[PDB]
Amino acid sequence: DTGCAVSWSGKELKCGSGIFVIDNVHTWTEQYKFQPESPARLASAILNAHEDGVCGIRSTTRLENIMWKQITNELNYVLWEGGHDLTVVAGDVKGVLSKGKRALAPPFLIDGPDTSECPNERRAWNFLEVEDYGFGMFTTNIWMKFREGSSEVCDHRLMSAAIKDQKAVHADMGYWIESSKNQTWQIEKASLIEVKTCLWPKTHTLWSNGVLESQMLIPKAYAGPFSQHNYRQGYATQTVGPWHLGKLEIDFGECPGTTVTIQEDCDHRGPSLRTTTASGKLVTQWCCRSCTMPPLRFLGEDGCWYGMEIRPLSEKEENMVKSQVSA
Amino acid sequence: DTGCAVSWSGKELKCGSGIFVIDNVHTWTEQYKFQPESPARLASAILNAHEDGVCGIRSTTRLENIMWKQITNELNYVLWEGGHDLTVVAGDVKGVLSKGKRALAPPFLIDGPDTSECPNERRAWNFLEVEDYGFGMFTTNIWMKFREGSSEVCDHRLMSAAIKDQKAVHADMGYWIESSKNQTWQIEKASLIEVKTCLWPKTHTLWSNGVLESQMLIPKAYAGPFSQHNYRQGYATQTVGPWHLGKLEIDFGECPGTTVTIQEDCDHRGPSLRTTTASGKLVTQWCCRSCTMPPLRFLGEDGCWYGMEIRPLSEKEENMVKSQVSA
Amino acid sequence: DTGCAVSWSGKELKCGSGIFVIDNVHTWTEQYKFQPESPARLASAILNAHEDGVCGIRSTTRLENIMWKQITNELNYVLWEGGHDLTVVAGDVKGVLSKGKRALAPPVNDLKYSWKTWGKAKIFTPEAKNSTFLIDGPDTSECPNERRAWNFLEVEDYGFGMFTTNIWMKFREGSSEVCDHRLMSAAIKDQKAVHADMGYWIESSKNQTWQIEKASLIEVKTCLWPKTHTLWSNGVLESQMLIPKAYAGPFSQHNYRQGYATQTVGPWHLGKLEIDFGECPGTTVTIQEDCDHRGPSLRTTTASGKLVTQWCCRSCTMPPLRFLGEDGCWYGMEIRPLSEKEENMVKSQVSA
Amino acid sequence: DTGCAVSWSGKELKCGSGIFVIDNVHTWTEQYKFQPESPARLASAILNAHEDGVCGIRSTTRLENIMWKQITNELNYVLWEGGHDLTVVAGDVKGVLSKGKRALAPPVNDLKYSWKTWGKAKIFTPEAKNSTFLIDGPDTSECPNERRAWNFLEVEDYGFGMFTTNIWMKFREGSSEVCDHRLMSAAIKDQKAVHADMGYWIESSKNQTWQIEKASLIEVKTCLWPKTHTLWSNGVLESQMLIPKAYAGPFSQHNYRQGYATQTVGPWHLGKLEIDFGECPGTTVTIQEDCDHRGPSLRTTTASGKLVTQWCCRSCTMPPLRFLGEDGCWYGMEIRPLSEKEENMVKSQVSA
Amino acid sequence: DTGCAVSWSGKELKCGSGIFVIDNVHTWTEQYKFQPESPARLASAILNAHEDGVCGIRSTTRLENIMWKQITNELNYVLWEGGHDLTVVAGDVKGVLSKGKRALAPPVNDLKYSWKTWGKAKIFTPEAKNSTFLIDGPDTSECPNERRAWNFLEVEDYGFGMFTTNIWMKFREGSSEVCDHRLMSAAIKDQKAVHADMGYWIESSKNQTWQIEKASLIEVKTCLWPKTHTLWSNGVLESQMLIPKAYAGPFSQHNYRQGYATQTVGPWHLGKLEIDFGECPGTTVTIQEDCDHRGPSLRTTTASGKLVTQWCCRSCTMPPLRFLGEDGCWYGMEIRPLSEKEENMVKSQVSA
Amino acid sequence: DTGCAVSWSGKELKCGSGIFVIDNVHTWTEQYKFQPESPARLASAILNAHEDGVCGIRSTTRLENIMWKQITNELNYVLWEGGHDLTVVAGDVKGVLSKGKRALAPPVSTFLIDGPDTSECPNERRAWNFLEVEDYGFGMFTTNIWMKFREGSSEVCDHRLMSAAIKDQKAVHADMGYWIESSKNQTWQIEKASLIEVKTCLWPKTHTLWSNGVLESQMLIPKAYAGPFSQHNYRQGYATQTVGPWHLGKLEIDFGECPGTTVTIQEDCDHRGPSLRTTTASGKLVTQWCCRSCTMPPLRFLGEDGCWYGMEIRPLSEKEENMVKSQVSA
Repeated sequence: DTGCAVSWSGKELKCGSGIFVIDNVHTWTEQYKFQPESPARLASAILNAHEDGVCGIRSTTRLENIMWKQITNELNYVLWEGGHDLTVVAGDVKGVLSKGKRALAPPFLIDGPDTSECPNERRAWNFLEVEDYGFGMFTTNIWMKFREGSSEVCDHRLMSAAIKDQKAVHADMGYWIESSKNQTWQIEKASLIEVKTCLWPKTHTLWSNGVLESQMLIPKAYAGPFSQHNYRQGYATQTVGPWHLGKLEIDFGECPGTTVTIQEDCDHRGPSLRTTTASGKLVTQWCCRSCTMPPLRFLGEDGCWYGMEIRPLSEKEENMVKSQVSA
Repeated sequence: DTGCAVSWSGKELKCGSGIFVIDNVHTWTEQYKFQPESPARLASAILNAHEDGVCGIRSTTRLENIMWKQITNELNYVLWEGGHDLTVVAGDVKGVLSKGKRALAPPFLIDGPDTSECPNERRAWNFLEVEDYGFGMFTTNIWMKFREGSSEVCDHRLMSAAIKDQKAVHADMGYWIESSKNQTWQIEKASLIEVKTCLWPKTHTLWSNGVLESQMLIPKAYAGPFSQHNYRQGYATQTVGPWHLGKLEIDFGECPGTTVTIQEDCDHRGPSLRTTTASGKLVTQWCCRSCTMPPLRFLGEDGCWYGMEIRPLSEKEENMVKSQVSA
Repeated sequence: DTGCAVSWSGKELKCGSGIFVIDNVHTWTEQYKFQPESPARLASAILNAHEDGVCGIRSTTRLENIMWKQITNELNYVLWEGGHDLTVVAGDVKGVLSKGKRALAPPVNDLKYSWKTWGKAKIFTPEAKNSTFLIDGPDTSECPNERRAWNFLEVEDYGFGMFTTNIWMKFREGSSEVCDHRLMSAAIKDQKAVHADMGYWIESSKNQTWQIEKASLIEVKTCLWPKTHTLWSNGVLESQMLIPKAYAGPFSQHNYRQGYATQTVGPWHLGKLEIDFGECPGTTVTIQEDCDHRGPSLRTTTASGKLVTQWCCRSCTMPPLRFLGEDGCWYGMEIRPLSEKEENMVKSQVSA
Repeated sequence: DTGCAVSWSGKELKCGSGIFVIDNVHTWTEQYKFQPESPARLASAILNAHEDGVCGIRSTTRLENIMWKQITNELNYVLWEGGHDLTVVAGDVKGVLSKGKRALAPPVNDLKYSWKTWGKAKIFTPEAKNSTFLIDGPDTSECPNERRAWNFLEVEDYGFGMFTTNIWMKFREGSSEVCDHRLMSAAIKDQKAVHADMGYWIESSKNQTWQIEKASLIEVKTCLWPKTHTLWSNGVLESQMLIPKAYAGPFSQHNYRQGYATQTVGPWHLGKLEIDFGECPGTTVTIQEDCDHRGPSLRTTTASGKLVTQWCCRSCTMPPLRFLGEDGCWYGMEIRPLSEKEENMVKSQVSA
Repeated sequence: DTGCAVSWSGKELKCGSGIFVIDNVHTWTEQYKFQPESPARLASAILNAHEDGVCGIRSTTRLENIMWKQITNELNYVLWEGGHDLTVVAGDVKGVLSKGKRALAPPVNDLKYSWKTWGKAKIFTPEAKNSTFLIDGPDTSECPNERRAWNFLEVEDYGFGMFTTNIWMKFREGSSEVCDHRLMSAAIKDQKAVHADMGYWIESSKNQTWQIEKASLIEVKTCLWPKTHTLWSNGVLESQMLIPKAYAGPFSQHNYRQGYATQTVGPWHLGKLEIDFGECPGTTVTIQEDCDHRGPSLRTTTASGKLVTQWCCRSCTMPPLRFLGEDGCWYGMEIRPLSEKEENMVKSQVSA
Repeated sequence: DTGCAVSWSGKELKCGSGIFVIDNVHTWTEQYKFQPESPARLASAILNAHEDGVCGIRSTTRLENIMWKQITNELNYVLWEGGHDLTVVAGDVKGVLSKGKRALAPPVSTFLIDGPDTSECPNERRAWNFLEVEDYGFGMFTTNIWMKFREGSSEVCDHRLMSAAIKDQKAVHADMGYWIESSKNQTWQIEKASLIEVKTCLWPKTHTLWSNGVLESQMLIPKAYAGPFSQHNYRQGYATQTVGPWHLGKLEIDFGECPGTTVTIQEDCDHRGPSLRTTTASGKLVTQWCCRSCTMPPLRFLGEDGCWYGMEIRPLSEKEENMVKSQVSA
């Protein structure tokens, strides 16, 4: 990568050759697009998979559900060409991109809700692999292929990680986790356009030694890096965080029109709650036992949430908005 | 770091925001210049250390030596204005940058050849740290300051690391260690302008878990990353390599006129040997027990060196140039 | 601003930090995009304005009309799903951006809507309810400018990117007639000045005297240029500004040309304009003391289509003031026709 | 100025053509070089001035003093080659760049010389004495400032390059107290303004109000800032400008800070300065009504070497105004010491 | 052209002022875009030409075909609103851009209209009435090339921008068979030469001799390369230019190769080409004295898919000349096959 | 080359790959440095040249004189170790770079390197144009060029250091010491020229634009002074300037009026003749000149010692006997 870039402070301009890790969540251009292996090959894979007894697939990335929705009509036309008694529908997914326990062997509900006629316990998932990139400036494709065997680790050809001076980052096409040092290394921001379930490979992780699986702010089950940069002092793993929203924004600030204070006689740690009631009233009193300020805050689409270690003070959690993931 | 950069393939020009890790071991111009604090503090500290029982300092990087040789005259002038009987001699660096055992506290031969009159056990080392960065495009300055404590770890504000697709790198002002994926994550090349002895911080290290201190080609003693990218198949730690040459260019290949054949029977592991004898005869046949081709190849001021596994089968060790470092 | 540039003469390349004032009229890229607050806030504000008696909205910038046009459908959908009797109609801007006399107050106790962003699956509400909130359009009598809202938005931050960048707007806390200062700029260096804006680009230079030389106007505003963004704004007479103060002209002495006065009755009814000093194709102007006084601006092509060749001014300076538009070529108030019977020529529609 | 730049937030990359005002105090490269008229013309002008009664020259900028300390040997050689008694002496700048009251006129009857460029390793003509021409130097009585030449050079054109660039000078056609406008700049955009020249950098910003925030001065001048290069020049009161009008301070309302008045007795004798708002290391300032009136600026350390810890202000606004000089840290004219006593401290060496 | 560039070896960086000849064939994204004069003028010219016998237009470059195809709608709008019946159809280009014998003359009068730009006031214009003005298209017989316009436009000036720039075209005053010099380039430095164009990129180099090394054509013109833009244009024989003069080949000694002559019967019917010296995949070429005479170029693969492997040349110098078209890999006129015979293989459509 | 550049009008910023011809007279950096082969080969070559008659050498470019000055000291402390009685004497360049009729050969009572015109070692026994480039250094803040011996005699300048480019309506013929600019204003003709030195070799025709149909009596810069053999080297109304102020060295050819002087077009004037200066020997300015069939603005030569006119512009209100003329071979 040969080019120039101004520093974060904006007082120097440096040119040379190296590795340039670019934010792909804020693309500055058109979003990437996946390309299938072959039109007929995917049809044969679907045929022999449904012969093997699978009722569809689950998308691992939000850039693959788009491809499936694009090519479902052509695939169904190819199916009807051979007189096959099978139908494929490309649904939509909002929230966590749930994990399927099956795969797609090389040579039928796609995505959608938690249908009881096709449980996730036998639906294919995480069977693609990048093999080429291409060219272009305002638009670039991605050519995908099949995976040879079982793997629950996210594809590493779309990921990145870098550190320089006092600022690290763990980036892929749907995640952007930022870290910085102010007397200690801790996470400061995290922009999530999707919620995955595959594992972050340890070959693309900084500071991967001596990490407890309970200290990671982003849980290991939600493609959180196995790093000590994925850590905030005074908090624990947000297993029951508002991960059902889909798009999230992890920030350490204050939700508008609300105050948080530190009290020793506070409630314990449990499911996360929203700063608004079931009807639309605003709660303005919260407290934590041992948290550090500013408090953890998930800026969702429907409102503004807090972490698992923060509890309301002028409201009762019996009648509030509470996270729906393993409550 | 906002800017634009052309990709490795050269068919794509991508612009955006992120982190740009640039090669300083190979930059168009001298990009950085260490700048001291003041001629007063750096004279009172030197004097107080002199009555404290030290006889000099060892430089940690090859820019600190230039910094000392650029202000030794001002230090002498200030000290002589202070009315004392102390003289600082700003020497040079010969090969490896050995470490001292003392330090300078914030409120006299410097560098030079190893002299028993002023041993390393009575000498300071690694007492400076980065305070801020400067402005500019070609002649940026870096500001130094004293360390409150003591540490064997290198300064983390001068180091970097990045990974994208299948390409890793660990970089600082004098190191450029590249890695790549070809059926395995293993080292590809290295370019060492200097040879340090501090420890690479684990906050700037990719893939830091499950690492044994016997597989890293660059030893932990000589500031080699504690990473699994610092690895090559069939080799081990190069503790008796040509680290006395200073500048080095590690690469995998074959020097002209030579040939390596792998045979368990080959001589066991031993110190590295140059490809030319003292007279200048070109040895044209080597062997290794369990290495892997292409073989390890150190290139410096002496032309060609091989690793600790590539032994000569058509030559004896009676007249061979061997590594200066002893075990 | 950190970057590099090549000087006006083209023989130097300087890199550093400072302020870079870029021509946004000739953008080199795609235009900026105004992004409003939220479907719930705007719908509540419009509903409360209609309750108060506000009849409509007059746009302040040509970039705001596009935002209103793109959000009108979502506003109508929200106003219908809320169970209200109101429909929003967005027109088009033709000519001068007229000035309203009212404003929208910030909304309290906002309405209810699903998302926070703009753009989702919706339905087309029927054009009905017998109560319309007109946005822009022609000058009518059922909805006069005395009951229309004007200049009630302001920037709260900028976006990111190089080709397409978004600008996020909010509500003004008070009421003012001054243009928003977060979209304006001005610079001077050596012997060249500029007063920039999103739709204004006034150029000035020194040739034995500081005076205006060029002006590109892709819109005709009616707010006031803030004096914090004005160069050389002391001892300024309102009768000498080439661009009138009532059309967002800078209150500066760089907005001046020798021999000319304020162009109050110029061809401002066109919208887009290109002010420059030269000769229209096929015409000539001569200095004559017997020429009559100044009046409304006139076009060099009559209604039928013939060309007027001979012109003369009284005490103007050459080259003459010239306006370029889609209609044709115009002259300033001081240049008068000498050859074609001025009771036979097209004149400016601006009030005399 | 065609080029590319990134915004202050670093989130945008905007390319285009306009005016780029770059910092030259922190110039990222080598400084500009001033190139005079010619060895024959300067000698003629100096001889005519000496005949008229001008005893010396007082510089206006540091870049001109560097120019004068580079051509003295060639000027002396040219003077000696004509066969007349005069010796040119070049001094140094120590403090404020004072001002003279005479000037050098464009000389007719040019002297005799063959070369045009400067510098060919000439000989050192021995000082003839009995007649001297002093340039800069300490303030003496033999050649007082009332009989010195000042502000008689101006730019004619810039040079070329990226690192080393030359500026070509020429004699003025008259006498003026205003600084040369071809070395000055000013810009504003969004909520950031700046007034810049070759030795000044006055940055201003908006935070609930427009006021000065920083000022880097590597020289102290005495000419007047031209009002053609000044933003917001109306309604300016000379008693409210932070940087005084007598020290080339802009006649602008951006050159203003709330709670402070003009700093006429500030530490200008130092030369290089750094105006900032904050507390000097180890000191505290409290706003209490029982405080002394204004007075000369004082240093935080006594001449013995003791640091005064407590200071008090009457009606100013925090953070306090603070000057950064070569020797130490200074306060403004409103911050009075209550810990120590004024009479036992170092005050401003400038006259009241 | 002030800017910085990295040398050929990539180990350096140089900045300065001069002329930068940039490749417009492999340039990421399209960088230039033709702009016509006006809808009213073009329709008037079309009428005044159809009144004289002209029944179509042949394009000169492939950037003009795009302009014709994107502006052929407002022309029909003007013709339909004028009342006079005439329809314009814009086809595509096949192979070589053939040459016409007519030209559009500038209009004397004009047709009434209300716009000076393109992209407004169109419905469908649903009228043809068998009075067709055919722009480009296939080689028909109703309107032959002997009665069809060609090479009547020239560049007025260039536009502004970084990624896409507009080129403003205007009508020529007189007929000419030479290509427009204002869109061409040529540069030589050290041992590298190039003859650049909007669709041509011809490279030359020295390695013991000055001869062509690599050409890259995305179109095949028929005008003449001007000699003012040609390097080393003396002592040139028309029988030795590798690219023929009739195909806009430079009249230069850099357009030369040892052992080869003019390729008049080469594969010039493929449009895009890549002239190189080497072997098509899976073929061997040798030199034998008993080979037959010269002939048309032949593709390596028969229509059935038979890859001929044995080829020979009588006086050529290896590596052999080859063409890389869309269909397959070709050879030059001097390379005849030892296997098969020129009776059951595809020849070159170009013939006399 | 690969990079970005802003066009002449300043309205565009085009990036890509191609050939960038850069002005080397106005370098933006420090000038190139010639580097010889080795301190031993040159000594053998000069010794063998002095053996058979060659009494000296003449420089071809201004950059070769610098190299000879830098290397002569090492070349003279190598001539006494072998006992050979020969001491090389360096020198400076003033005026044109005169030609030589000999040439050193690759190696297997004084030597004069440049200087004034001395009958002790005439140009007919002086080597000239025997060095050529082998590779470059082309970058920032420093540049080096490595030279090597030339095989055969040649009167053509070394083509490695030359360039030429044309785009749109502007052409240029560049060099390490030449910068000739052409432009199209209703016709193609020369516009400017910045000769930091005057050479006497021939401009190669491989680096020349529009080389067909060229007359040797119309080239404004003569072909004997390394003028391009092109039709861009032409100005209407003027012929070849065989007798001009070439003895100055540095020149700047431009078209205009020298300060305080006026030139008109009348037919009652003297015919073509040597170029004259605008000031007399005493230093009195002349204000009236006239040309027979020239075109305006008039041809003007700018030197370090004054301002000159072309051969077709003669004075009228003064007598040429009191004027300083060009000191070249008429």
